[PDB]
Amino acid sequence: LFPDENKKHGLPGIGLSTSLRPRMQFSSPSFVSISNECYQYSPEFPLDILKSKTIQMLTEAVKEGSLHARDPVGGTTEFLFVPLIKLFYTLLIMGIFHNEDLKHILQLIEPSVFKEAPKEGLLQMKLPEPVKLQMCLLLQYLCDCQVRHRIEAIVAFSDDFVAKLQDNQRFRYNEVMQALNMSAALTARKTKEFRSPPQEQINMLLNFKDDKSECPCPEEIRDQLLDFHEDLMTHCGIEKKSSTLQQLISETMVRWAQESVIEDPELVRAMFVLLHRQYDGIGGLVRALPKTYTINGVSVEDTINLLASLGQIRSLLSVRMGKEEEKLMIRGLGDIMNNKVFYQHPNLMRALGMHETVMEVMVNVLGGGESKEITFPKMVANCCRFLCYFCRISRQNQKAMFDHLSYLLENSSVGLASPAMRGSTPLDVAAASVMDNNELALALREPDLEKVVRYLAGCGLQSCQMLVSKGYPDIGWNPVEGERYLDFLRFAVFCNGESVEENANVVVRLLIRRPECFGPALRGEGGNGLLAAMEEAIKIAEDPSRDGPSPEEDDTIHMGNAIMTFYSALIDLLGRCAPEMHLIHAGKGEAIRIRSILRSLIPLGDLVGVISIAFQMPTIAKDGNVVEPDMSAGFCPDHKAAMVLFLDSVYGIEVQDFLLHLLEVGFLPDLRAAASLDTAALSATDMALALNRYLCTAVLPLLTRCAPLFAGTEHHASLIDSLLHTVYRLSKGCSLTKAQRDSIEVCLLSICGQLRPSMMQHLLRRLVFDVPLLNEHAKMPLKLLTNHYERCWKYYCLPGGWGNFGAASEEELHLSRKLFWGIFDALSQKKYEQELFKLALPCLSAVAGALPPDYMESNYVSMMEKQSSMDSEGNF
Amino acid sequence: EIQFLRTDDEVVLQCTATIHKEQQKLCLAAEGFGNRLCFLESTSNSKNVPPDLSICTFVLEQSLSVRALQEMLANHRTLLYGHAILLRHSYSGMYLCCLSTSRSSTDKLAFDVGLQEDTTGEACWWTIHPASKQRSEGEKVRVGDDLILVSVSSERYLH
Amino acid sequence: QRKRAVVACFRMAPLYNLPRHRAVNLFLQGYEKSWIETEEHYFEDKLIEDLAKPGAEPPEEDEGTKRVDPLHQLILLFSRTALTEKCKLEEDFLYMAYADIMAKSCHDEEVKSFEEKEMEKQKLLYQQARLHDRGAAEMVLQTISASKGETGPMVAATLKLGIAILNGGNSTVQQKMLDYLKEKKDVGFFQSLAGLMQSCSVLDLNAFERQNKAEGLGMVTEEGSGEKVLQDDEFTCDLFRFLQLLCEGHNSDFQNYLRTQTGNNTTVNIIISTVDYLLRVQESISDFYWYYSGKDVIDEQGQRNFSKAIQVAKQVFNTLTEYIQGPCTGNQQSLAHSRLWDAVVGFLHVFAHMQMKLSQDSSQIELLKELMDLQKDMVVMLLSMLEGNVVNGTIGKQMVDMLVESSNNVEMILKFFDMFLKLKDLTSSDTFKEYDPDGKGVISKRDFHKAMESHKHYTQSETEFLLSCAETDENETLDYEEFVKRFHEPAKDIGFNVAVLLTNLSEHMPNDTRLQTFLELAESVLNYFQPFLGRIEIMGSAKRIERVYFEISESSRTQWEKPQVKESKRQFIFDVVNEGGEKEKMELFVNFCEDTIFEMQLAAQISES
Amino acid sequence: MADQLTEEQIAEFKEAFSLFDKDGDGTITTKELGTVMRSLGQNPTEAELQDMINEVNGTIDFPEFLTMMARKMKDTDSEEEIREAFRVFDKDGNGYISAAELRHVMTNLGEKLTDEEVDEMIREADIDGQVNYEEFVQMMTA
Amino acid sequence: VESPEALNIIKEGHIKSIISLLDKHGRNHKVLDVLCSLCVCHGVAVRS
Ligand SMILES: O=c1[nH]c(=O)c2nc[nH]c2[nH]1
Repeated sequence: LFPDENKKHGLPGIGLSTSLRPRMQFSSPSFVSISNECYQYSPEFPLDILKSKTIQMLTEAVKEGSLHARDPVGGTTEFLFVPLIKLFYTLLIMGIFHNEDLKHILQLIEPSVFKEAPKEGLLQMKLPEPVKLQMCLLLQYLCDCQVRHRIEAIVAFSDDFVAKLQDNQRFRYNEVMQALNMSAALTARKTKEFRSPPQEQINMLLNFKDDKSECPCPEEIRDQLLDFHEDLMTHCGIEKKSSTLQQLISETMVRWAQESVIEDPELVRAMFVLLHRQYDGIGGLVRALPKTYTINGVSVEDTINLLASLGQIRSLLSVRMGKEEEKLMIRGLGDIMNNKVFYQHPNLMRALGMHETVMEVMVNVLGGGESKEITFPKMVANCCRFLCYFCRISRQNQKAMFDHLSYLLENSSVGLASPAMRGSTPLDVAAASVMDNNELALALREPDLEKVVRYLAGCGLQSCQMLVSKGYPDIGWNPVEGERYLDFLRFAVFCNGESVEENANVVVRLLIRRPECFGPALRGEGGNGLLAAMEEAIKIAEDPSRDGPSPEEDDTIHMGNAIMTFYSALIDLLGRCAPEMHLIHAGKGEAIRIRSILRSLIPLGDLVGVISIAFQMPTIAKDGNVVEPDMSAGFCPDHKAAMVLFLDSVYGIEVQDFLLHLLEVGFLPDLRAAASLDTAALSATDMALALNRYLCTAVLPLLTRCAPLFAGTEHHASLIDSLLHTVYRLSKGCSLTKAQRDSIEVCLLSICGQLRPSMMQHLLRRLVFDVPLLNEHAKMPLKLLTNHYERCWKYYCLPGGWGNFGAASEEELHLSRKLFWGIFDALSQKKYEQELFKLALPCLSAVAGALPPDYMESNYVSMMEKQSSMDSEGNF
Repeated sequence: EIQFLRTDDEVVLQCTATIHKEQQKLCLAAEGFGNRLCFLESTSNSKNVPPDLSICTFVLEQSLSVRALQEMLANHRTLLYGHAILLRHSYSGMYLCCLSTSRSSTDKLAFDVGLQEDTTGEACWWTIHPASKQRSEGEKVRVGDDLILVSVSSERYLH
Repeated sequence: QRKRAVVACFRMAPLYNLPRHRAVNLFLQGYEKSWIETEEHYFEDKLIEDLAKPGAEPPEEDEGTKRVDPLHQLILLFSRTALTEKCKLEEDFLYMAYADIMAKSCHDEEVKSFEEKEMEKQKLLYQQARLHDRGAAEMVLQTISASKGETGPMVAATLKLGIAILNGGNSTVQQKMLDYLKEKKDVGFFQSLAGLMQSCSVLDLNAFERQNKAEGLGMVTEEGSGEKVLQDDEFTCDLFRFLQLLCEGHNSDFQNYLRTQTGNNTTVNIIISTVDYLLRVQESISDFYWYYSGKDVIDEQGQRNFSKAIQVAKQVFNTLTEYIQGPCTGNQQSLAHSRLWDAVVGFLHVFAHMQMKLSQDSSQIELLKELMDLQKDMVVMLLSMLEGNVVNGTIGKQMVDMLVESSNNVEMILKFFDMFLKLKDLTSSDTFKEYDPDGKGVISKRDFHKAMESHKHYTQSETEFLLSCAETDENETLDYEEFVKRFHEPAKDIGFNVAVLLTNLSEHMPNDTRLQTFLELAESVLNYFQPFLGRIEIMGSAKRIERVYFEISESSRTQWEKPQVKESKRQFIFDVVNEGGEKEKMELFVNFCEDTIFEMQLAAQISES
Repeated sequence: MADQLTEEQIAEFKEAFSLFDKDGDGTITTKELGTVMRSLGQNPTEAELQDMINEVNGTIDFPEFLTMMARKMKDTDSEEEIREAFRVFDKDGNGYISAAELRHVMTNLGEKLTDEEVDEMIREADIDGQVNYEEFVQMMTA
Repeated sequence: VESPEALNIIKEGHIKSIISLLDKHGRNHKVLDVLCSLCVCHGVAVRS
């Protein structure tokens, strides 16, 4: 803070400054070269010569004006001083002056105050008003230099202080760990510091300014901080000639104001701003510290490059947007993307406030021709993508971006109808501003959702002008934009895997106030229904003419798929808006009302039919290649995922008849198709992966949750044995992720556990062939057999049987004995594996316990056993 | 002095219909005896056909706030915009309510308005809301002012 | 998700694990929040004095005219900026800084005597003159008008400056503001006032519930306290304080101008807008109370929300009281025909229920004190409504109708005050003092219940309610000294205004059985307040005899009863009746009053007990 | 997910992306992603290529690359957490927390509200005390 | 000077017409002032 022990302020600007500053680069102006790269940077100029001439001219002008001669350079004192002082101030801003030059110019400004440690300076020479304004600018720069020096000194002290504080905190942590056993009770209160966010830790560690003995900071560290704070206060002047820049400036401004009635409002404002700055030295630090960031040495070059890109982007705000400037700022945005400091220091990014700069750019681009089609849609998309990534970087960035929600929602209809521009719209920016943030989702207001609902209603009432201009059939609504508005509402109502009750209720109420947001169907007064609408979409997809414009997807929209996606998004939004089971059980009137509304809106039969709608399987053809239906131009399992979600959330499955009916209409065909798609060629197709994802995400977890409904199910044995066979075959099928395999395991285990023992005979027959291989896939069958035999040991061992279930048919006993002997032989002849043996041993023990000890080895084999269907690999 | 609606007062619920480009005044009416459903009785042709106001006259038995209604459901008022009222048929003695069943004439998401004996539940209660911007929530109900009634149970308007 | 926050708390990595630069940045932010911001120094008065001092006003060597001082130039610059026509009032950092400086310079801030009281009054007047002698009032009005009804830091700073220059009811500042407004016919000023008062916010129960959900789901508010509820309580209080200071001192010119602007093309009724905002804030308070009614205890966030709402309502009530004091008959009629009665009914219900609720709990003493201070302010406003009333007056009839509408709540309040006023003669009774032979002051719950049963003035319901309100102890003994100091002391202080209101209504409506019922309900409260309810008759400004009610101190009664004062009174009576002329009998009586006022003070000094 | 990546591994991701450099978008194609994955050390499958590739042309910019990398890798970051969790207290090696220490760690460090510890052990009487750090945390969360 | 919207209407033909006015009518500083207004308007430069 101070050059020596004598706490006297040094000359401003003189000293060691380490803060990052823009690089100074110039290009040689030559008209014989043809490089064309010299058009970056300003042309060169002799800076040393300019500095020396400026100093000499300023000295001469000061000495001449001290005589008050009637021959000023240029004819007037203004003409003599204003240009020269302007050039001098520009050079000082550039930082060309160094050491001796700064001393000389400071002595010229005021010889008495700026002594190094009959002559009058500029400040006391009866200057005109423009000269006074320029001197005010100069003194403002000097104050800025003082503030920057204070910031640098604060950081310099802050390092050693933080290092000592961290060392002492580690020492206290170690002593707490050592005294844990004796102290017991107070260990929690001592570790509360070690279990609070680092901001809170530092807040309490610094919470010792006045009394507040509740501070673990030791006396030496407290004394160091207090001494530095006192020194900083002394430097700021909080606590004989002027001897100080602050006193000199205050006296000069007061003297000017009380000597002349200033006719320049700009001069008055500058003078009083300078006076307030002198009297509010603490306020300078209050403004500067939030915009102060520190980095390590390794990040210096990357930070400099990022600052250069940000400076170019900021400078482009002062030029009218055109093709070249749009290209430049797109390149700068990409450079800021590529710079790794943008991801490492989101706090630095926010302090620089480049989100606000890009926001102003987007505002300018939209406002230019807001009435007509927006110019520079590429620039709008780039700005929106930058804001989305900035939101994704950090939660604090998301909160900062949340403040501009109103403008983004107002301009949410920028590029919704244009494909390939997803994630590059103001609606996408708003969705990122609220996505997966419970604070911001709860902070969402009702007018914002009302605006979104109004936009959705407009989309559902009126067609798309751009689409009908390109040539798409003129239906009476806008599914493409409606789907995006529904997606934003989904993000508003669903957060972190949980439904926001307030937002869900508000959205449902607005949707039922404006029924046109549900599309042409579900409006009533002639609406067909969900199932009829989706069948119509299937027909539209099948018929090319109503699908494309009919004058790489590129400009194609696939209007049938657009309608399907809109209805699926609406169904998913309503399902996520549905109330929860615990609230329904508690009996909340609002929850019951919302559930009744949704049940009346969407009939259960429509959901059942839409789920029962079949897909288009990929087909192998001649030349040994597969033809694959297009994902984007047809029905997709993502559509039925929304139906499953809504059916589970609103109607729910709580009765065996409905469970089994739904299984036999909608789920079993899909499981069978996915199992049939398990061959090597078809397994990598889009249909297969999408169907596997849909199954293991929606259908199998639902069956796992509703497994206990399989308790008394004797008559539908064929159905729920076909289910088991399809599940096992699909599990044996390859190209499945670990999560999908685990979901299959859990579903099959739960269903088999809740099933009756006497009716899993066919699954046992399938498993007795595959288990003895003891390959990687065998772990799930071993667990299944272990659990089954442990639960149903009485079904075999006791001659009477478990009860009304009965006893074995003696071919179940033959199969069990074959399974036991096969597993035993395989484990005997198999090389040791830890987990495989740890899973195989309980299975063998369970089968041995289940088998009656006096069971007769059937020399008379089962009744002309039918293994003709059974095969190697093919199995059928 | 414009009079204010006070609980023990008999009222008729009129509405305007511009059928075939001609204004008609229809009073909400109900029979109660053998016909729970409600209908509309024309009053614009009073000079040629006498209206039957005996089945149109309603009485405001109670006027309680939303919170008071919720408390009462859990376990001489003057009408204020925001209260929940109990409209009792003067002739039948039964109360206006939104019936659970609907005529199902493509309304789908709508119910029917009729009469029922029991005051239990929130079906019989209706909340008053102002018509235009001049009237606000929480001020007194005037005789000449228009209003919109919202069913408490079905959150639906008389339509 | 609270569980998610808990596991993140366990997974957190400490400072010594954190890298050096991250911890340095965090320490910089914490240091700025904790030390630099909290650092405070006082320079505003000295800076304003230096700016106001002219420099070399003899040596200028001009003699053409008196140059305007730097403070005058700054105020002129701000005034010209405000007067420059614009679509929106742009935010000006210089304006916030210097408005704050001048506002802090015009205040210069146990028991204080008369000499230093007028020392402070003279100093405040001089400091306010330093500003309003240079156009500060006109500049404040210009900034408020240019705001055009948009709330913001400009309007906040302008209102603070106006309050600073109007503190104490500055007659000169008021006259200057009125003269400027009448000369300019500024309808924009009143339109901006109406817009700001409409934009003022109230308690937001939905925002409170959302904040509670966020807190309960484990995520901690990294920023300060949730201000989404009662967005700008300080701004609302400052605005209504400025409005009150406009009419402070019964300044009838403003009292009428705020109601109606005679010389302007358009007129805005500030009185009606104020009562509308009072109705809004009362509704918010009632809804928030209904939210907390079911719960047995009120959390700290809820309690501080009650406190802020109570402060806002108290400021609005004080503003209305300043509007109607006078009397200002036009404002009185306007509020009589306004919706003030509904807000008063709601406040009465809230008071009647919240008193019973908060009396039982021992952690809501401050909230109870704030609430009953608000009740006292409301009763003061009602008395100011009754100012200037005649026998069988329309305002009296309306207020009796309001009491009839709030009959249940009024009866509960009266029972509350009777119940906590009988505590003195419960405790001081010898049947109670015998339970505590020593002066320690602790009494058992069983003993205190038995004494309350034996007193025969407390019914069983009152007895059990005071037992519930009694502070529990580990030894099951309560200090009745602290009990009475906590409960009876708010009585005899807030109940006095209720007693005065009831007496005024009874004497001005002699033929109202509806009010007679309340009189029998409040018989005991009036009996307690009889020794302290001073009642005189004066010759009113409306050329009618007006009865005046005020408070007499028991200390004043004792000093009046002291023998020396009695001897002085006897001598004075003989002097005036025998030889004292009837021409200056009132002059002699006032002189005797002043001498006795000094004699009673001297008697209080010399007496010791 | 409040900056779950640290400067170190984001920097190593930085050389991994810049090994092909070439203005960022250039030479960062579908084939390069597997090469950089198995230069870092993890082995994703061909499907584990195609899923990300068609979720995102074929040229991958650094923001999208780092976003997908962070999203996938924001897992298995509780190892050091549980290590420190059992190393802090209960050093007897039984791995079970006493009722007193359970109450002491529930004493909310940021909310400061009490007796909810006793409520949780009342609602989890069977778990009790004999409660282990890991299975406790996945029982206690969802 | 006033309308930035009207400044976008000015094109190469208009600028060359103004320069031809300079060429044909002689040296007029108001033409240079108009050119300065075309170059810079309200602190925003027009590169074209
Ligand atoms: O005007 C006043 N008259 C008095 O009698 C008095 N006593 C104290 N202060 C007083 N002021």
